[PDB]
Amino acid sequence: YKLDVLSSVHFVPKPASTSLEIRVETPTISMEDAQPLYMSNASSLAPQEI
Amino acid sequence: KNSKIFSPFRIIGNVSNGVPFATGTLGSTFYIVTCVGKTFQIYDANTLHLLFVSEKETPSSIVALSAHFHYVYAAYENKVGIYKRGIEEHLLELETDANVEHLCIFGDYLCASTDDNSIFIYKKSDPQDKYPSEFYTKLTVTEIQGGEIVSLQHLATYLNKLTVVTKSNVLLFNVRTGKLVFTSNEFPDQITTAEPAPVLDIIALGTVTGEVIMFNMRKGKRIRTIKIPQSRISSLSFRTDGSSHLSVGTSSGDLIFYDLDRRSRIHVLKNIHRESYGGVTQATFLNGQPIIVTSGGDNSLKEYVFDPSLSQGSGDVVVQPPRYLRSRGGHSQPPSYIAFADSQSHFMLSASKDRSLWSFSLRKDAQSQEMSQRLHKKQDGGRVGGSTIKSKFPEIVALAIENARIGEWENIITAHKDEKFARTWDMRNKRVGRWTFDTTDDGFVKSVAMSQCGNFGFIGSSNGSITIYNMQSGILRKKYKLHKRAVTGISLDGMNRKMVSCGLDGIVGFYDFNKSTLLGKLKLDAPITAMVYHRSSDLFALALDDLSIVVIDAVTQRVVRQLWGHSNRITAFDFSPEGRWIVSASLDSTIRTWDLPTGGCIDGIIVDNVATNVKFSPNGDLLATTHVTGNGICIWTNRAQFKTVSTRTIDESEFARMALNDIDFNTYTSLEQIDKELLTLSIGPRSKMNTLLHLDVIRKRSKPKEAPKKSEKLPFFLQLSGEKVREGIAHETPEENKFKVTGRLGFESHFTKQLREGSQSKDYSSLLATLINFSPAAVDLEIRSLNSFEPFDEIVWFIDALTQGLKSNKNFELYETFMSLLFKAHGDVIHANNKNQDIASALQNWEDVHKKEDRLDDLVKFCMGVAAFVTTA
Amino acid sequence: KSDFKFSNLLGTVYRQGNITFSDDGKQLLSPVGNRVSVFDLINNKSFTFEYEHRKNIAAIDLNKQGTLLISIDEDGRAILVNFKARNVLHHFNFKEKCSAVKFSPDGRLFALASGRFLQIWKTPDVNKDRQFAPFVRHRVHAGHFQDITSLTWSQDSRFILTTSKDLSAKIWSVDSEEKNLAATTFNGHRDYVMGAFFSHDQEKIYTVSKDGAVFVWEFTKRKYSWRITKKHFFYANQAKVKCVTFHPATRLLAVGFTSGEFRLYDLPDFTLIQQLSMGQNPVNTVSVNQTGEWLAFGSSKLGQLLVYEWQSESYILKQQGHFDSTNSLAYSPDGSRVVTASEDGKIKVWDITSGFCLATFEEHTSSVTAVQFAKRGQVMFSSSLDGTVRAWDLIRYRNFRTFTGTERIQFNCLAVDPSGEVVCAGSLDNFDIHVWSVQTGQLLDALSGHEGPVSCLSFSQENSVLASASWDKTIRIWSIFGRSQQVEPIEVYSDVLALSMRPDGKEVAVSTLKGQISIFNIEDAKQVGNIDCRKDIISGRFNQDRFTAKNSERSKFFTTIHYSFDGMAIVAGGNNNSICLYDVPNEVLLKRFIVSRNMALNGTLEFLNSKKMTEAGSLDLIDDAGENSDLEDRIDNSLPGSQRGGDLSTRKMRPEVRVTSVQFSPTANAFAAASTEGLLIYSTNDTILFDPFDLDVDVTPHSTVEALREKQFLNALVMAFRLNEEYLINKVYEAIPIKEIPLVASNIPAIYLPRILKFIGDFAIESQHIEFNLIWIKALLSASGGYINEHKYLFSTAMRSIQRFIVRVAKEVVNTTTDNKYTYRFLVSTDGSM
Amino acid sequence: GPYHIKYAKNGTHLLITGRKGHVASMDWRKGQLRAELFLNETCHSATYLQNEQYFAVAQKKYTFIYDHEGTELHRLKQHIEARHLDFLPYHYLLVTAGETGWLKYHDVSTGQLVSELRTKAGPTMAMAQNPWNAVMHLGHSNGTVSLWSPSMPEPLVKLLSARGPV
RNA sequence: CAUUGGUGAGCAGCGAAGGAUUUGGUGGAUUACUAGCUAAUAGCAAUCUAUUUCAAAGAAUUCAAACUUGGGGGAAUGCCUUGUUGA
Repeated sequence: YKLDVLSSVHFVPKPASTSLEIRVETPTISMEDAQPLYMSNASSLAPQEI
Repeated sequence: KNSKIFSPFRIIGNVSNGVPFATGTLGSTFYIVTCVGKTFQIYDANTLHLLFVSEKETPSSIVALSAHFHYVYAAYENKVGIYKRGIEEHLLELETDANVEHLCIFGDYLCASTDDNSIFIYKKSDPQDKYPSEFYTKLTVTEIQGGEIVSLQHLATYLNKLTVVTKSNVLLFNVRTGKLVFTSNEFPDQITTAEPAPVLDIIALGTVTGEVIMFNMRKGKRIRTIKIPQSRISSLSFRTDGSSHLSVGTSSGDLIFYDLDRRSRIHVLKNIHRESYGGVTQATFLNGQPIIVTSGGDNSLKEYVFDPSLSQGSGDVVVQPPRYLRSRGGHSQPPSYIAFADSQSHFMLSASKDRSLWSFSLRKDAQSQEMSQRLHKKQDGGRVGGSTIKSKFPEIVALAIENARIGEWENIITAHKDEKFARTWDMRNKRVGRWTFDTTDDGFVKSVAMSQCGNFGFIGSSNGSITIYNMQSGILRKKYKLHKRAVTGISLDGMNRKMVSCGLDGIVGFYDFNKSTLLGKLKLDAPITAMVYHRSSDLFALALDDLSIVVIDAVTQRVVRQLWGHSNRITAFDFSPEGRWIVSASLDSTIRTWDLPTGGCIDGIIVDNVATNVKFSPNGDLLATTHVTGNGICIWTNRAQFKTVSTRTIDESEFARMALNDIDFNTYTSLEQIDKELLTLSIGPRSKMNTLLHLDVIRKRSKPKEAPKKSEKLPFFLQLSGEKVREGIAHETPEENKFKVTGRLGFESHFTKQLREGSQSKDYSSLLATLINFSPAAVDLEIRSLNSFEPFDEIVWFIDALTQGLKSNKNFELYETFMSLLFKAHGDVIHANNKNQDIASALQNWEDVHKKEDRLDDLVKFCMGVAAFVTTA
Repeated sequence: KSDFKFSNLLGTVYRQGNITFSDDGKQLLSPVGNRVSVFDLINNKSFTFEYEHRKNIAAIDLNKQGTLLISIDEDGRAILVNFKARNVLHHFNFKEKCSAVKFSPDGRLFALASGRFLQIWKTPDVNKDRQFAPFVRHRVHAGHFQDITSLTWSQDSRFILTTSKDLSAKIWSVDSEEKNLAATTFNGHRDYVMGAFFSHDQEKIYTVSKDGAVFVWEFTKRKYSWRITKKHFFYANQAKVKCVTFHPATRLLAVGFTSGEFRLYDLPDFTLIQQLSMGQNPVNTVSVNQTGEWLAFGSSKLGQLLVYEWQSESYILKQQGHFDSTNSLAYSPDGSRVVTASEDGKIKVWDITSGFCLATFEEHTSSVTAVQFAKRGQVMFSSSLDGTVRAWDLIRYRNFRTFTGTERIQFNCLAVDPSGEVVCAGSLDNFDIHVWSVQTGQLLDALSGHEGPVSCLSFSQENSVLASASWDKTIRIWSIFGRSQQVEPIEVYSDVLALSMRPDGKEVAVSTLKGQISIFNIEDAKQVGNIDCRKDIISGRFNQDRFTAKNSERSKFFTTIHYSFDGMAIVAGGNNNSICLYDVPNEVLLKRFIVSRNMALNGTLEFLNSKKMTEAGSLDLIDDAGENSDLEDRIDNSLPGSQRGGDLSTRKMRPEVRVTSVQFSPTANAFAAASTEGLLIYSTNDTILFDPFDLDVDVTPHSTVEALREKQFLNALVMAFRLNEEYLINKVYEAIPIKEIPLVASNIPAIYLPRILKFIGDFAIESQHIEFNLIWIKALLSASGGYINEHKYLFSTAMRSIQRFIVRVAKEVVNTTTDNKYTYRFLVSTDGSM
Repeated sequence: GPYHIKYAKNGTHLLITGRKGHVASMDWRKGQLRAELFLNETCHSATYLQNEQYFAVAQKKYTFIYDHEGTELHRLKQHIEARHLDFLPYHYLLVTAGETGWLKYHDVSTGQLVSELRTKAGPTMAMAQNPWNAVMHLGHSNGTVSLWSPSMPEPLVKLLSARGPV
């Protein structure tokens, strides 16, 4: 972090790496921020994934 | 005389009208009170910064001003007002028709002298009262006693004596007893000024023939006599800084300084103020300081300072001459032209008959400055031709300003009286520019205009030729020759494509500035006197000779509106920033506001003095006008900026004697429902449907990720124990028997009463009204709380209520939402007992209505299919 | 046309000061830097006032009537504002650092905490006309020995409690006759008294101190005097009280600590109701609704705003904004929503009407440089300096794919195929353009030919060519699709900084380092126009600069440009204080907009006050952190040379006014500009301007109404358009019966067709007449469907607005209708038993 | 401004330190300026060392020793946020106290931290030396005055002389 | 032959009781104008201080208090912590 800030963020990106992420089925509204509106009401997992 | 759109705000550019100013001290600091027509202003002596102005204008012009600590006394007609911080605290009304002339305040006694040689004395009701209010007595000086009163003075260390100074001689009255203590010996010359000296028992008297007398009141004899032959004393003042100096101001505009100890003249300041406006009307040394404040009738207030001597010894002999320290000023004669310098209402440019161009600030007076007339050295290298004696440029008839290239090169053009060229100025430097634009046809300049880009300047000559110069290099580029008489107006649109001109021959020329072609020519009935072009709307108005304003559209070159009603020449007019109003001033002393959309006069004013100029602020908040009398600029506030104005035409006959509501206020409110057969949504936020359907999921998102920590020992009824308001469904009280599940009579909810009432009355209109008003949480709670047990009366009634609502075709989106919540909460109940006749019949009737509202789907599908096809292929 | 006005500020919900609820409780007033933003939570609408302080706002208040708003900056400069008219009544300079201002509950008086003095003034009448000195002083009180931290009014407007840094709280009487009733000083606090309040009965006075002690004061026998009957302590380990508020009716005490956690207490019992944490940053301000149900907290460091419904333990509002971070913006294809990319690495989707962030994405590790939608709009793409390009699916908010170069290149610019099948990114260190396949995620190829870093990219919507520019002083048009690969380089006089593609796809404009906007014909590859912009640009002198703004060449160019969808205008911005709107065909400046008037920003002023300059240098450049009382404020974490990419504490230099991105609204005559303070949105919505079209003497508002009375609806409608008055068009529009709509629609002149379609799109979105508006659209499309097709780019924004109404509101209604129909059939038809 | 002033022990030289960081050393009787620093920083107090030749300034975070002409000689990294400065003339010790609640004695002759004492009473509100015995008196926010010597880790005496900060 | 190299001698043209270049000092602006001091619901502004004191209130086991240190290795004697011995 310090070296990046010092170099004004002109660094060279770190080598690409792969990781595994777990996605839990949930209503799409829950993922959004908290206010009196929602963007999408679909589910977070596609029919193939179910 | 009262406008419904505009109200006076203040007067800009005025510092003093010539009435002697008053100096008051608050602690160590000093302040000066100056008179401005029917109002006064207070300046800080250290900075000459405006502090206060009188809250309201007096009925008559102020004749005298005296200030003591916080309180200021202003005399006008037969009344003396007492002001603190510019706000009137008490008004003293004298009982005689004679007007007040002079005003003196010492101790608790207020002395006012009227023009009939009557002196009124007022006294404080209480010794600790701030100002005198009670009327004590009246002393009148008769012709045998003395001449006309010249001034009222009080000498220090005199108990209850008022030193009345008359043209003939001086008189000493005892105000407490009202008796003449002493009469001075008659003086040969008329006394004009009096000033108490810093020495005891001595008052300095100035005569009409340049004599200053140090009269000793105790001894009743002359002590000294200074002679100033062929001069008239107007002011006197002593220096209190330990140097025995005396300053004598004269009506010729000169201020002489004498050294009383040495019997010598220190210096003379020549022509500090104009003789034609009264010379030096007031000159006062600041108490205990080397600073002297001077004023005159030329609308100027100056300060001079005596520097310390340059000699290490004999400093009293080697006296540095007084040095100018600071000053404030304005025009000496009424402004001839005004304009707004910037998009904001910060600065204004004003030109006057006194041959000076000023930049006045609305935001702060100290920022006001005079634009310099120092000339730039010629680029060629030849000597510029002019008289060695420097004189100001002639009066400015027209002015044009742009800000697209401010700071890059010249951005102002001005036309002068009886001059065959136009001068340029620079707003950033505040100095005359280096270019001069000539008509090149031996004619005087009558019109000046600038392009919005700031690259071109257009000059209209009295011989009918329009020359076009470049502002950066001052090189003539193009010359148009269509008019044969004087060109009284030139304008170019924002796009710099179409140019318009007007002249005294009555024709309006339309040119293509890009291609230099004549697009068309329009002839009007009468000669055209002025033009104003509105760049946003491409409309321009022409003040014709027949007392009309003709509005023309440049795009189509046709007259769109014509305005009638002025009874004399139209001096000036302007467009409102939104392009919707025209305010015009005429020589018949009326300012009329015209509404272009309807083309009628909506407002009218009657001004005491004819308004020569009218200008809107580009913001639209202020209207500036200048009048034939007065050195300032009148600023008005646009009340249309804080409330709507009716556009009903003003009464013409009524206005002469002094000398559909939605359409009137330019608004329209949409109907609740255009037609009964038409589906109409609810009048409210469109998110209400989505919130009601998805209330739970929205709320689970709302909950914090971690449970708040709470005290174990917590009141169980804390929410109810609230000292008293909350209007939630929870905070409902019953309104006034066998047990009933839904609610026992006397203990049932408001909603259940209306539902039962509607079922009997066969009308749920009352219930539907309260459903729409219910908050989303309340609505879900009521539907969930409906009775779900046999005979299922409440569910049947609720379905009947919703079915009636769908018949109305109003608020249908909500009735659909309520039905969806009914299925969500009681769908299993309906499914289990679907065969029940009561539920089935209610459901069937709902379906019959609901089946009709499918036409909305057909419309929605068609529009997308075509809209997608139209936009794509 | 070019009549744009500042409408609202997105991207920031709170910067500093105190947030106030409206008296009704239905609106929240939040200071956002130099301006005040008002959010209506129930109606889901927001607006930002146009007026502007010269420094950041410090204290605000709205009177109980809701008619007058007073806002004060950090110098004491105050502005009185008519809340209903949204206009400024007066400007007042109190010549000191006013910590708090509060209207009396009557509304007649308001009090000021200016240093060690309490100033009581008389409220100007809102109905009265503006005058030179509207305010009238009532009294000045000088009893405190140090600065007043806060003040509180009694419910009856008769007493004022003031708390100062003197470790003391003091009470004053508004009426001189009642001075003996309340002339007491409350001592005994170890630290600054943060707040002092009355009980509902007004017989108990509570005082709170920074150290974390609450004292209960009562008038009791030891003959009677105020005494501390009880003392309560917040046993916060090291957190200090930062703000306090009390609601007498509900006896609720909300205290915000410097650790970032707030507690709700019930007085006088001192029962802990709840304890939550909004983060690690101090809670700077706390406010209570009038009913006592909603509590609003704000944290200045991250610009968080939080409304908490403590009863149900729910969040009405929970938002966080950006300052000095927004690198890019993108409109949704329907124009409803706007997306932003920030140096934090977070992508946020903001609702234009509401003013709140709908969603946040935090996958990127480093600064996100660009964002762009596909032509469809469902999908979004973003590039970042961490070396990745990520695709986002807005239906499910998943990062369904991530593209990365083989050799670890930072990406600064991005472009997406209109078919949404190819994605291209450029860099400032590689000189090549990477191309990926969206379906596969594989790197298709690396376009080469530039001799300098690629500054910008753009696909054309129709012909589908790729236009790239570089600091190589050249522009290259790539025909990537097709059997043959062709490149057409065009030379330019100077380095190209920005590039915009015409909606037609036939021309491309580029902003150069010389301050020029040059337009080229893609097919012929020849210049067709040029606009000179160096003189238009306003660049200010920085406090640290040793050279004038005129001679400064720091930013006399535009780093971002965008076209209008009609194709006739360009909006440009850069690292300067001006947003310039040009007209392409005539090559003229339509209008220029000043980005900021905040002296807290560095590039605002062209000339700096010579009083600040001294023999040492500018007084502004002197660092006064050591004066600050808290250790956190004094600490200096600045890296010696950093310019961007870190938190504000790292820079050590003042923020500089700049615009990072600009775009036109696809569905309205508005544009949005990402700047340091936030997303400025300029719109023409107000339309107070009188802009008639083709008037004659016979056309008048009265004649229009007469035509309706005579049932000449077509003539009435056309005459309304010629006047171009919205109220008249609306009046005529709703007076046309349904039977005669198709007759009128077929006969409307082609000249006024774009105007009616624009009116419907704006009117329909918020109107209740869903069926009436759909009938009109059906008649207009059916009658003039062919004409709209022949001129796609003249009708583009009007058409997009109509589709938004048909899809965002009309569909949602029928969708709720149709499921009820199926839910109905299942319940009746199926068998429910057992 | 504001300006904190310190005179030399013999009264011949005057040291003024402005809060915004204007520090000047002068012979006020002869009107001669020995040094003038325009440190763009927050300066709290300054003091002369054994004579007018050297003086110390307590800046934003560190104390600096300067020369007669104003050349910086040392940056006292060990003294952090000192708000009060004192010099014991016969012992050649420089004494500092500030927001850290730490009393530090520094030998100017050798340049070695003689002792650092933990006051345990928060920021130091006031400080004064007893010229008779060179015992330092510190006032604290709790209203107590404590007497200190470099050779004792705990205060010699504690006096309760106020109900608030001293 | 060219100097857009320097230094000079002179014209044409410009041209009203002279013209050009440089420079010290002060004043007004450089943010949007509600006045000075104090012990401040009022006094003072020529100050009182010969009523300026009393009374009342006011003291957290927080009895906690370096969020403040360039890296590696140690620290005899110090300092901190823990235990322990004898009073």
